[PDB]
Amino acid sequence: PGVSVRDVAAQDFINAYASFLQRQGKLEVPGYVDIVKTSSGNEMPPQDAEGWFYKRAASVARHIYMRKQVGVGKLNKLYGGAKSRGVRPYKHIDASGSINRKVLQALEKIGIVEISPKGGRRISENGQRDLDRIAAQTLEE
Amino acid sequence: PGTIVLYAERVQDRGLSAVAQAESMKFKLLNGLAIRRAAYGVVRYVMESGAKGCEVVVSGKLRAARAKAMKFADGFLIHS
Amino acid sequence: QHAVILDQEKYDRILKEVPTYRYVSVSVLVDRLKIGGSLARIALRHLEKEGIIKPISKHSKQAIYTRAT
Amino acid sequence: GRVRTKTVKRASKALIERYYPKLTLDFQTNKRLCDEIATIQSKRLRNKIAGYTTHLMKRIQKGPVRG
Amino acid sequence: FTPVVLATPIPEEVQQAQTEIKLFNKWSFEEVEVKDASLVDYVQVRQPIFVAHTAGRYANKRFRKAQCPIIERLTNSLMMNGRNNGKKLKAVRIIKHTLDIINVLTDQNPIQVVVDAITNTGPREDTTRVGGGGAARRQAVDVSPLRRVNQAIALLTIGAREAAFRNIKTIAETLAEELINAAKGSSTSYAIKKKDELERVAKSNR
Amino acid sequence: TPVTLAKVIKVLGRTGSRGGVTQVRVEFLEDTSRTIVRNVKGPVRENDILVLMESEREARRLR
Amino acid sequence: SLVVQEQGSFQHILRLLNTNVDGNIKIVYALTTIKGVGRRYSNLVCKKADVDLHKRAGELTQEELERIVQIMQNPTHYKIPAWFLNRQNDITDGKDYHTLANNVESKLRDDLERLKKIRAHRGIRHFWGLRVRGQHTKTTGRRRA
Amino acid sequence: AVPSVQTFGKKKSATAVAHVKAGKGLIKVNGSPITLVEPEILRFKVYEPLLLVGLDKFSNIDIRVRVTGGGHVSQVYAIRQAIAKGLVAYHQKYVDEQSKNELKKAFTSYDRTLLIADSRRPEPKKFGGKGARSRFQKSYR
Amino acid sequence: QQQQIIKIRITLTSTKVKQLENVSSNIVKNAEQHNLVKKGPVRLPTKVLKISTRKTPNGEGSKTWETYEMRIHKRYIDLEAPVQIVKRITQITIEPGVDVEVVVASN
RNA sequence: UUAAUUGCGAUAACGAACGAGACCUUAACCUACUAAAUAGUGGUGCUAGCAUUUGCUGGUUAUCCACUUCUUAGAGGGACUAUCGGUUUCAAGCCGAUGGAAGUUUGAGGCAAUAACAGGUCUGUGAUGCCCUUAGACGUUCUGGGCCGCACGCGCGCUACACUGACGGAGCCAGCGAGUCUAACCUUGGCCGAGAGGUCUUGGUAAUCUUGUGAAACUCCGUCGUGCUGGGGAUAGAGCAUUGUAAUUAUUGCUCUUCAACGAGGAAUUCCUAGUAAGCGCAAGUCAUCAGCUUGCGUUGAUUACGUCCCUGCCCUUUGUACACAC
Ligand SMILES: [Mg+2]
Ligand SMILES: [Mg+2]
Ligand SMILES: [Mg+2]
Ligand SMILES: [Mg+2]
Ligand SMILES: [Mg+2]
Ligand SMILES: [Mg+2]
Ligand SMILES: [Mg+2]
Ligand SMILES: [Mg+2]
Ligand SMILES: [Mg+2]
Ligand SMILES: [Mg+2]
Ligand SMILES: [Mg+2]
Ligand SMILES: [Mg+2]
Ligand SMILES: [Mg+2]
Ligand SMILES: [Mg+2]
Repeated sequence: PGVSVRDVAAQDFINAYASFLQRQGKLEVPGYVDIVKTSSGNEMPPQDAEGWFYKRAASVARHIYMRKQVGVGKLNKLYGGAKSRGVRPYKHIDASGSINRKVLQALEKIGIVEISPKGGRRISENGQRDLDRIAAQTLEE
Repeated sequence: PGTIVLYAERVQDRGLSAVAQAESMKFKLLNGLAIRRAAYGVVRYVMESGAKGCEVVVSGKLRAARAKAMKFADGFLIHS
Repeated sequence: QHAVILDQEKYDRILKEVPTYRYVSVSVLVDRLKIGGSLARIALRHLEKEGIIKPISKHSKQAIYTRAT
Repeated sequence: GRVRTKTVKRASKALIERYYPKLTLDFQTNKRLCDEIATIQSKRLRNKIAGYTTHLMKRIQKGPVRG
Repeated sequence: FTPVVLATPIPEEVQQAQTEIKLFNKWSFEEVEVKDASLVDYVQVRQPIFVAHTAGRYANKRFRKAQCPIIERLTNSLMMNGRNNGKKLKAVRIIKHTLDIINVLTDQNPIQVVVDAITNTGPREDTTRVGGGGAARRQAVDVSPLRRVNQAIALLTIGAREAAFRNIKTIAETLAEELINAAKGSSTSYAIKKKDELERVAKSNR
Repeated sequence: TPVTLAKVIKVLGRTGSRGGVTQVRVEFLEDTSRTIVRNVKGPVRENDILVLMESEREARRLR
Repeated sequence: SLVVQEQGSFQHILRLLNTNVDGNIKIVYALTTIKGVGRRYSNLVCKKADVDLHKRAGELTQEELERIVQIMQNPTHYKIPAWFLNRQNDITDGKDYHTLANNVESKLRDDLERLKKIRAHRGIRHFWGLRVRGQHTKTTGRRRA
Repeated sequence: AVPSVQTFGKKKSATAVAHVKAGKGLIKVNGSPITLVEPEILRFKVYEPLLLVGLDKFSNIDIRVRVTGGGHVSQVYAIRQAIAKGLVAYHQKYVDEQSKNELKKAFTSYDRTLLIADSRRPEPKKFGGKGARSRFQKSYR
Repeated sequence: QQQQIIKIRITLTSTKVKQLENVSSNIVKNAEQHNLVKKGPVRLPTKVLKISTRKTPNGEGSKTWETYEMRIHKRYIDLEAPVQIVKRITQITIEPGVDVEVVVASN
């Protein structure tokens, strides 16, 4: 009967948690959404102009839940991709630090992640309220 | 001072040392001994010291403007 | 050269021609009709909504549909 | 690609010459007995010598081998 | 046939596969007999695979690739033209879609359809240059069953690739109508046209 | 067009300027004891069944 | 995550900043035919105008299109952060402008003779028709410019 | 304590370690159910050891697998080899020998890789080319 | 001073594995007949120092490369021994080519 | 017959040496040995957070016990083409099947004979003969410039011509490395900034910390929809930064804008046979800064042939020679 965020596929968990955050309406979206690219290696802003921050927040919350400690630099590398350098070959580029830092601060303000004494951010007790309840509801539907 | 100390010890089986033989070959050539005479001397001294084989190559110009090489070998020598 | 905007004539043609298609996909709707790929993706979802087309494989980059039942 | 050099062939030839009764048709005991009747500087060379000795013993079981 | 319950729930559709190994989960390797003799034992069925990805060693020996399942040989010939080298996951997805599209058409088994296409489009007589250079001749020869299977897959996939290039039709479908047309025998397929050309040159150069 | 089916008994050797052909001896599956020698282009071995557009033609490129 | 239908109240090619903007192209990419308007700029302008991003540019009303033009012409007035513009810190007045269709050619021309009348090296290279960003001219650019 | 075996499976650089103890049907990979293994199109590669012998003989077993190294394809092959070898090793130690032989024959009938690691290793690159065999392009003029 | 635990770690580094394993054997043996509680010699992964160079002093020729290697072998042993006697036995007989580092812990 | 002057044989030769092989290094196997808080695992002294009632996990090794499967590396073992069959002058060997971690010299390399080339290097050398110069210097240093200069001809390459795709979001996995107190090297984390970057601390002289180098290709869900198009990204403008004494002839990075050729390439031509080709990135060298280069490394992983002497080249035998500065 016990369900954690490991019995649920990644994509359909992030979709459902991002939808939960959107209808909950306390994620504190910074405001410079709709202009930023999420990476200097990108060249277009997210196509889901209104929900991409919530996807990113749910993805980061799940990532913290699976791991022990994650900082912004870890998230920047994780969400970084290849950059088309034009006439030059491709190369890995880290994602936007400010977006990842503000996502983490938002989840702190909501209570999903914590100060993590030996590093960056760590999953919270309420963090594993919400992620587990979401995982249960996604599995039983 | 004192943290470094220098000792010397004698090279047992001198005739089996390539560096020693090359230095003696150099000195005899510098003094003026004929290339063949010095080279054969090193060859048979190394043979007399119990070596399995010896080989002495001398390359350069030898009383001629053109430069050539000459080998002096004796015994058993492997390569690979 | 292709219909990116749906009008009543093409919509009625879609409702009459997509039925009696053994195989329906984006490319079939773009070719056999004259709608564009974006309209075809909207149409495939929409025709699934009432069910005049049945889904077989659901994949990005390839949808496979067939006649209902 | 598996032609044996004269060093293997000669060693196996001599081994059969002076140790035929001690030898068998089994490579495992043939290499275990090459360890004691011969001094070979390599395990791989010993395996080859015992393998060609076993091969020549198998040939010897059906008519003599020339030489 | 009977549900067995494990702590990790194994779905019903993957639990059905105990009784019979199919392709991805649908196509049975039974009733896929090669009608065209001389291609049996060079078109490999009768050992079912769940998926066309088996990282097998079929290159060490000469005829070892004859034992590779014919769907996997189709996938390997797909992941081709440079930008697709490697990318077997992509080619396995194309083949899964291709077989679905074949069964949506032509309700008969898509494994059977691809086998028919292989049999139908392998040239039975070809030519070879004799003489050192252009000032030479072309002499006709017969084609081994392995080369017939090889060249059949080559012609089918090359035609599907060229059809899919620069048009709305995806690679899975262009391969599906290429296989269906080659299976029937239509001369509107690339592979049938090329095979007919090869045999025609061979008979003209006997 | 009535093509014929034969089975390879022996692989004679490799002919052609560049060696790309293989000479084989084949026997007829239908109306057996009918044995001929053919030239084959692809990889071939014994027991291979090979389909001949015409039967009456002996292989001429040998050695 | 949703998909919705649409209705055909449509207009074909429409004038916009003395530029023929083709209908049947989604609005963000239709506006890119105007010089000075790129994909980033068009997407942000549409988001600022609250224009739906999936309207095909022939199904926008006149008031939406004039709102779009109003934003493209005065981006700073609608919170476009000025690191997003054609001409930041303009050389002759210091204000941040985003150049549009015909002004793009014009003020490129101004950048040209300004360097050419001070006889700067970049202006001289432009006058001779050579590369201006330090490329090697031994083996490339041999079929044009 | 509880009967248990610990086996491993190895593709090129991927190693899956499988702990197989007495249980009631757990089959977990990196803490997640076997049903969630990626890439999705290779799911039946890790189903094969389960389906080739029947699911009735995973009914009293807990299998937990951890895979590291290699890539997304190799990790799947290491996982399926670990599960197959773990089932055989568990039956070797705690079930009778006939059962171990029949499992071993069933696995080997389908794929030798299920129990024997593929021995193909990368060939070291050589100077004068981009690969082990390929050379730089020469021009002669 | 009198039969006191020291929490010592002896780290052995070298490029010559034979003599490195002789010194390791000597340490383990001297712990053995002196009845120590010791953590066996832990062998750290070998470090391969690679230097890749062109063979030609000039630039002419086929582009042939050399990869010179230096192999560094590292071991360490943990002992709990009285300081005086092990200091006397381990300060002496330091074989050449092996660098010995002896460090005290407060764990 | 072999990869081999590797062998079996033939035999006015017999028995030998070098080279080849052996050897060495590396890759693959070891639930068998030795051990590990700088590797990992299971219990739990001690807990602890859950959803639940055991599934997922966070923590301490005189804030525990145990162990070595996975990792590491010492000592060893293991393959010898084994067994069986076929074939061969029934020999050397070759072929198939079985077994096996492994059966292409097990894979790849390191070393590697004799005789030479007027091959390259005096611009690596405090290697060096001879010649030249040596104070208005051809020594050395400083400032500036050039080495990059552009009607054009050729070679190695990068990026592409798109839907087997681009783009957006999500999933998300390597191996080889390197790294500072013998001074600022590798940098986690926090904060700020769209970004590049900045800033305050941290750990690491390193199986410890960067670093699980969360790499890219790839996977999935979407947007686009055959349009030089949301392919391609040259050229160019404006601006923000970083390295450096110094960036103009733009060091490099970032942002917005400009948005060329290019629609698969002629005669010709290169590389390649299995974890190979190809695709994809990463580390290292260089390095203050700069890679579209090289050296390695892994990730994904084909098709085709296991051959011949047609082309090219090389070797051998017979032969002709007026060649031997050897066509
Ligand atoms: Mg297409
Ligand atoms: Mg030798
Ligand atoms: Mg050798
Ligand atoms: Mg072990
Ligand atoms: Mg010279
Ligand atoms: Mg230069
Ligand atoms: Mg790693
Ligand atoms: Mg364009
Ligand atoms: Mg583009
Ligand atoms: Mg831009
Ligand atoms: Mg420079
Ligand atoms: Mg260079
Ligand atoms: Mg050539
Ligand atoms: Mg004559």
